[PDB]
Amino acid sequence: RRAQKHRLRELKIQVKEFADKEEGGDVKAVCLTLFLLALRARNEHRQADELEAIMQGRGSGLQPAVCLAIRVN
DNA sequence: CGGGTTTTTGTCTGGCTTCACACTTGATTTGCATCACTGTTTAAGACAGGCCAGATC
Repeated sequence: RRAQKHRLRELKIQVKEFADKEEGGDVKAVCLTLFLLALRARNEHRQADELEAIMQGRGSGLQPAVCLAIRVN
């Protein structure tokens, strides 16, 4: 952890200054879409969409009507 | 060869943070057992008498 901190502090300062100046310090959504598109580049739409969900926040499970629909159909 | 340059760690004392967590008590959920009910014979194959029928002395 400390290892990768050292390894990447240069990119850290780079991206933080550039994103803070560009969009007004909203590094959250900037880096969000950054990693989204970067991971989609290698055709990981599965992981990209589940990460879109995890950040969006929604429906980890199902509600009883849907489970009933499944075991009936 | 043993000595020296990387990655990797310890490391600072502050203020920050999210969140587990104390301590009841009943209203829920969830796990795991029970429960009552269903199918409605043979089919090949070995051995033994027993009866009869045809052979034989």
